[PDB]
Amino acid sequence: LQMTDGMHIIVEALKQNNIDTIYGVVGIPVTDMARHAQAEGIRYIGFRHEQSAGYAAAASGFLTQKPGICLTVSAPGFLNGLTALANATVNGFPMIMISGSSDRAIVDLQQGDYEELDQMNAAKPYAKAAFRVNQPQDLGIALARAIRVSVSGRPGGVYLDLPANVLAATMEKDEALTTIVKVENPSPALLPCPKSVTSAISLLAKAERPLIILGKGAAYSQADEQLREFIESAQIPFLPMSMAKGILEDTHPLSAAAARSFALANADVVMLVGARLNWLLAHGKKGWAADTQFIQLDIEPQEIDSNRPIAVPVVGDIASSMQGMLAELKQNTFTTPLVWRDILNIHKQQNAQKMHEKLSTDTQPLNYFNALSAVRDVLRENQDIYLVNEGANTLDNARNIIDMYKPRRRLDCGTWGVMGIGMGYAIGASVTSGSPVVAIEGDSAFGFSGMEIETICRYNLPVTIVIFNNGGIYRGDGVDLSGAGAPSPTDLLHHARYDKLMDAFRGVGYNVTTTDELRHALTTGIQSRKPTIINVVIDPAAGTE
Amino acid sequence: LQMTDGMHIIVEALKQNNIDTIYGVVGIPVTDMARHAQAEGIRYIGFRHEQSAGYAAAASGFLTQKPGICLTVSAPGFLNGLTALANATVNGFPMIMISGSSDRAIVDLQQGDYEELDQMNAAKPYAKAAFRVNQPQDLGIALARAIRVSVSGRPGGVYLDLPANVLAATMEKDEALTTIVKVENPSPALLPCPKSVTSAISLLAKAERPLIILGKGAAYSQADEQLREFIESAQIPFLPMSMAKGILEDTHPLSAAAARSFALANADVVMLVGARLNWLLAHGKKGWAADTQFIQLDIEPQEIDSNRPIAVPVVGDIASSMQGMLAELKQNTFTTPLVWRDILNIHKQQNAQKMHEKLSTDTQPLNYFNALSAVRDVLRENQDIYLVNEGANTLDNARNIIDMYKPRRRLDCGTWGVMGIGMGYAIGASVTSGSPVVAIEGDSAFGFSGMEIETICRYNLPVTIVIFNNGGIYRGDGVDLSGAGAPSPTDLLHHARYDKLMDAFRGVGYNVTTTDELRHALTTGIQSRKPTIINVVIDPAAGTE
Amino acid sequence: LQMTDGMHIIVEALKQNNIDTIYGVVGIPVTDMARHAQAEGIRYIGFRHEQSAGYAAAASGFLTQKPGICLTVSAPGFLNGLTALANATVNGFPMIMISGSSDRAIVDLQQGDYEELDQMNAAKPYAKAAFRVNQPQDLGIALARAIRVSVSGRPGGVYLDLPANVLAATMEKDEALTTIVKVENPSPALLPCPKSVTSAISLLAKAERPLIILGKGAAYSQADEQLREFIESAQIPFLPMSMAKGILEDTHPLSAAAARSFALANADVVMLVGARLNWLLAHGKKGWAADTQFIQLDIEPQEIDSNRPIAVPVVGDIASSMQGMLAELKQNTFTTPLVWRDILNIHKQQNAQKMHEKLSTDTQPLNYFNALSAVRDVLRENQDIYLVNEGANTLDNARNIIDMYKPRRRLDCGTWGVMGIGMGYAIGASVTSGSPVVAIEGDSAFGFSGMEIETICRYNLPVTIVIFNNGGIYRGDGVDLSGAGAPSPTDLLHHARYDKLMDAFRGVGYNVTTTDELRHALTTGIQSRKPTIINVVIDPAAGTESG
Ligand SMILES: Cc1ncc(C[n+]2csc(CCOP(=O)(O)OP(=O)(O)O)c2C)c(N)n1
Ligand SMILES: Cc1ncc(C[n+]2csc(CCOP(=O)(O)OP(=O)(O)O)c2C)c(N)n1
Ligand SMILES: Cc1ncc(C[n+]2csc(CCOP(=O)(O)OP(=O)(O)O)c2C)c(N)n1
Ligand SMILES: [Mg+2]
Ligand SMILES: [Mg+2]
Ligand SMILES: [Mg+2]
Repeated sequence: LQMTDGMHIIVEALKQNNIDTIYGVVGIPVTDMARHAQAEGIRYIGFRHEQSAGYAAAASGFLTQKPGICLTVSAPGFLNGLTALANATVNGFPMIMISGSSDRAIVDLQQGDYEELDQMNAAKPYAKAAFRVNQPQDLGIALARAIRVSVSGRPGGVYLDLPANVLAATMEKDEALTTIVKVENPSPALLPCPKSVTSAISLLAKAERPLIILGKGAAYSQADEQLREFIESAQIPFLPMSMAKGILEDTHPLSAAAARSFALANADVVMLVGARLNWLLAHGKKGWAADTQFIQLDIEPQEIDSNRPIAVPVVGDIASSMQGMLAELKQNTFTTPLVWRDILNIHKQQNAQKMHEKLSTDTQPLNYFNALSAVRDVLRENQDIYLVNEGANTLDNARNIIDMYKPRRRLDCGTWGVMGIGMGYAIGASVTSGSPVVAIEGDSAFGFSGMEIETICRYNLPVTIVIFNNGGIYRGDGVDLSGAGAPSPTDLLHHARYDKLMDAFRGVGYNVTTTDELRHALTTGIQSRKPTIINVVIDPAAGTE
Repeated sequence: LQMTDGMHIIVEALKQNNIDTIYGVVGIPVTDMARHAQAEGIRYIGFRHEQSAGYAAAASGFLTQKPGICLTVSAPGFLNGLTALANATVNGFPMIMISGSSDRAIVDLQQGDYEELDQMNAAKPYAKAAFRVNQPQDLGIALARAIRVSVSGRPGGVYLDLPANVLAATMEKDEALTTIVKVENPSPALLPCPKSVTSAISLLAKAERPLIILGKGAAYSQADEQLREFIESAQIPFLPMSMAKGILEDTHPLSAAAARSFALANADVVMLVGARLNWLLAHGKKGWAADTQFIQLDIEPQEIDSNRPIAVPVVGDIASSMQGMLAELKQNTFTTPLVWRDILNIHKQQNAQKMHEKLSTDTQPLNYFNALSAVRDVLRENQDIYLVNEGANTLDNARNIIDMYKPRRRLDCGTWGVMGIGMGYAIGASVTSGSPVVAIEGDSAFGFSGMEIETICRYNLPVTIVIFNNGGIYRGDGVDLSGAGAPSPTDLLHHARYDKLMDAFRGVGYNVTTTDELRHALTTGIQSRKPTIINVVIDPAAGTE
Repeated sequence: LQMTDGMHIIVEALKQNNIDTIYGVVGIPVTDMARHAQAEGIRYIGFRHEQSAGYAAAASGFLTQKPGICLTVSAPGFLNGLTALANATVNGFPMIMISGSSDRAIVDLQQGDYEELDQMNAAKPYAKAAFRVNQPQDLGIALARAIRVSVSGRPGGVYLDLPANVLAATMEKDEALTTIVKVENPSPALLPCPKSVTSAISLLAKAERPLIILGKGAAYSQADEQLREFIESAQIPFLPMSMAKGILEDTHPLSAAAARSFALANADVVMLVGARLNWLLAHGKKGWAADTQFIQLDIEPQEIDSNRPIAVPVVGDIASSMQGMLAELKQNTFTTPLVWRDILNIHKQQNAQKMHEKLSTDTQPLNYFNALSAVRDVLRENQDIYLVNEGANTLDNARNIIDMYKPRRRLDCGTWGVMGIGMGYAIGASVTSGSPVVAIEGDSAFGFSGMEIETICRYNLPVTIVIFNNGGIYRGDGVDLSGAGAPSPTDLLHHARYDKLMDAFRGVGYNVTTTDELRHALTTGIQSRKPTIINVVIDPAAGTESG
């Protein structure tokens, strides 16, 4: 009798389901598991804080449609991981957080166990599902569920709880192998009702001023060719939400991004593609026509009529829907009014002109617009990068200024406006892709995951971090209104040199005060493939609050 | 009619309740509140991550018996703060986390608000209470409750939710002033049943081998003189739990710490003073006599019989209890058997001898024992510091080796074994005391709150950070068992120089490889009162897992 | 080697802790547990629905200060009992609900087990603590905690989860006996700050118009003699809340009940004794002087400053605080001003006279006032009874009109205004005391637990149920506003005869349309000690609608 244990079973389950990376922080009881997973050919990436590890996991699920794996220990590590699990769920990114937990009997009586918490029920409100495995023969089915749940419907976080004892529990090795489940097709296609598809084309054909909105669901769907084809056939102006930038290149002629306010105020029929009417679209109220009619393509029927009533729900998975939308268009082709495209273009150009003047006008110190014009100069010549971006002014201005050329290349604060996602998204993106990453970081944003620069160095990841050091949150020029001369609630240290942090870890730092310095430092950064911080001196007074 | 708003009301409530510091991270909707609080003479301390701010708040409540105040924004900031609120509750440290929340009507319908979450119900499982204020006329009563709840019973975290709209809501300034509540005596004395006090002395008088255990509740109580007096009158050997070190100096003759295992294995009557029989005392099972009888002084009746049956519960607040224990002793004095004190001392000395040999034996590279012998050399000559300590080996060895001379001077990982508490406890301790802090940090532990070094610099706090750089979690010598040469799950960067991090922020760094270097670097550190990192090179193989 | 199992251990643990009654409803996996508990001398009371079993447990807790035991099966049984656990925690009544649950491994993975629900987490929001026991050797200590938690602080419900596997799990009998825990003094006395006590007496001694308020915390504490001596010594007028009626008799010359709103509107110093400034006291807001100063005796510091700022908190158990208050009074005596007592008495008199016209005036049909005057005349002669009461007009009028003479004899809708406590309360009160119970029930109220009349007949309990049948919720005279002639939302069947329900179970029914018939039926009911229903024909227009 050859015998095995839960730890070995779970690692084998992960292997057969083609998990090739784990993002984590170890400690009791999970160290041996991570060692063995690595032993078994799984890439283990160890972080300085579990939050970043969970952010890396979610980033990777967003890029692949395969759930990223976050590994943590019991209560204090689990809780740090839980904050990233929550954010994955909110954003619709698939991931599974696997955490050690303590002794079920002790925790159930609340006697004060090591790292005691009911982790399973603690995760429930933040996860699509929360599963706990008490028997090693159930590990494989439990992972099967975790995988399916994480990628079906609107994708999200799943919590898988592994009590210390299930990892130690033994079974016959042969029988164990029969309990392992390899999931085929974890999220099947769900096709819309044909009649809703035909109503959708019909209402679009009757539209005087149609607009398509592409959200993260559109991006996640990988239906890039189908979307382009639909948009181009009917010449329908579209707006990309932040992380849908690049499905079609941002400089595409049908992009209404440069006159977004005007487009939303005037469109008479709006077609949401995996985009919620949440605060990011002002709930379809402020800045919109009183009378807009909506078509909505969403995988999740519970999202329909969440905010404004939806004339044409088109419920099913987005690729499937666009397949059928395409076929129905071919049977009943139309072209969007030229006058609409034309009035759009009029606004687009006035706005690009005003932008251009801000972008080409040099200043000392640098502001957000000339600084980002410099970044854009370099990124135009380096189109195969991933862009991670977080902050306030640093976020809004980079979103508007940096164009994306390819789909699923932008990672940012997201639906909850989280400061802290940059390092982890940077690591998840580069581990997943093997490509360089540029992280354009506000200086407050940066400090929420800063220590992860050590991890970037430890794994020799090609990430260049560009910090917009304006000396604080929004602006660097706050004053202590007491007359006591203390830093104001929004000030960070006057003239901090973030590029130096890298000295500690044998990585590259540049300090940049001008666009020419910035251009050089950022080009070298990317082309070197070395971990790098670029500290960018930004006028403390360039930001708005 | 002079009019005021919720923001102004809440700041005034905080002022009248003698809140003089707020630890926080701002953003929407709380920036204006922090600015005004600072305007009104409240010291605002702004962090890089809310977790550290909440740790600072809890540290300050532990030292003062006054709840520390943690201020955050809505969902993503609230969630980061929640992880420190949870830890305060677990440890029995008073604090109030005040967070902005969004629009109640939008969140209640789950329509996708800005930073949407039911923060109130999210905090419930981690807090003594969670309150939400919808009317500005209720702000003062709500803060009154927050304060009382946080400090009564076993102290803990309280969540106070302030929707964006209550901060904007206006009322007549004069009437507003009548709605503000100044709490007098937030936690009244609770005196034990006289009969339980007399049973307690009685069972102690009959004891052959009595032992007292002092927990964090004993420490928090500030009953230092009463405890010393009781222990010395009856000559009762005591053990200090980690953060009760220093109530009586650690070198006190009645301290059984150097033969802790023996003391617990043999004591026949154990008197718990604000110490739980949780995992930290192995639940009163493994390493204890089959037949130990317990006396327990605890403020919380729900803690009695949690683990082992308790012969003599003494329920009431600890100062009150020790008052009555003292009076009853005087009426019925006894002395602990000399033979017990003597056998204890026999073990104590054998153990101090073995320790001494590890401590005085020089090595290259340094190990935990000679390194800490060096720290202890410096701390003997600098007794007015606060000691923050976290890690694994760094934690266990510093606990055993560094003596405390005064009460409530040690801050560490605590009941949940949290890596990440060091910077925040360091900042909370120095802001609260005005004294220097020495943080003895494992290198994994450090990276959970590292970025807070900027904050230490921004406020020019006298904190010296001593990092035990063994190159990883527990040990620095892990190997990738795949044969791929990747860092093992436990390795951090080979030879990272954490002292350099300080360059970024205009603070002091030392690298130390020997005890003489360490001694010099640490003395200068403290006496300079400058923010400092000491990177200490530790044999990667000195630790145990 | 003699073996035992979890089921045997928990029963022994109950026995050693002096549990002598369990209220429940059996089924998988607890039927054998109940059988064996009964075999071991524990009295088993089985119900038609678990919520009444849970209501009976919490009544038994309030009466005795020993947690009542409610037993249920898994998910659907559990959830019914949980509604009653909720009510106990809200009212401050100690009880423990012990529920069987299913297989931990299956429920943890949400595979659709038999009766699947994480019952422990389900109970958490409604209970002082929720515990779950996985190992048989942990059963005794789990019960010890449940007991201590249920009775310490402000008492409340505790949930104790017994997975089917733990009940069947075996261990050696001798080793098993060593893991049983007998709790001595589960709620220790907690003594107030003596400074609080001296400040309280001094504020009372400065008051021009002091008022004591007795809450159900005062009734639960069992400090009847200390509260009475304190009140009578300084001659402080007192208001009893509903379930505090009778600590001192309601006819006591110092009761301000007959002038409640005057008393609250005009007192300058008010001493709350286990009484919360919650909605039953209008939060200390509406109907109170603008600057009332409060002294508050409560065991729970969390309750202080909940609503109004409290001038003098006196935190500790009510018996110990009253012991300190009396000793401080004896050192520093004072007598409430005669003028305040005399002016209260003038208002009590105006109100008492208004109430007397209503009570004494005959009507056909009967109304609440003359019907209850007849009930009061009967109850004055039977001061050993327990009074259960619920409904709306039926509750408020009985509460004002039926005087209590002894403490802890009145049981009602309580803090959450629950309809459906009536039969549970009647059963727990009679089983607990051995005494007759009279339940004065609104007809809508009764229907929430009416099938428990079979339980009452099964155990031959001395319960007389008097239903004020006005044909509806508040009133029986509603009309369908659409014109279709359907019953209105507040109507119940016109002229239902609830007295006839008892023929199913060999109980006694009376139907009564007059005060003389009511008086006779109710007297015969009480004396008979037989399960009885009295259907009282009340005017459908007599009631007012709350809101
Ligand atoms: C975890 C978290 N904490 C706090 C906030 C509130 N918040 C919004 S923006 C921001 C930082 C803004 O400054 P910065 O990143 O430096 O960019 P800048 O505006 O200065 O370019 C913060 C802390 C948040 N969104 N997330
Ligand atoms: C937030 C959190 N994450 C993970 C753990 C698990 N854990 C225990 S010790 C430890 C770090 C141990 O190494 P280190 O701090 O460097 O001290 P050393 O043993 O090397 O001296 C970790 C991550 C924890 N307790 N808390
Ligand atoms: C469990 C529950 N359901 C509903 C209510 C709402 N409610 C208040 S009083 C009442 C019944 C009133 O009628 P009745 O009991 O017949 O008294 P009457 O006023 O007619 O004498 C109800 C159902 C409640 N309080 N509890
Ligand atoms: Mg900034
Ligand atoms: Mg280390
Ligand atoms: Mg009725």
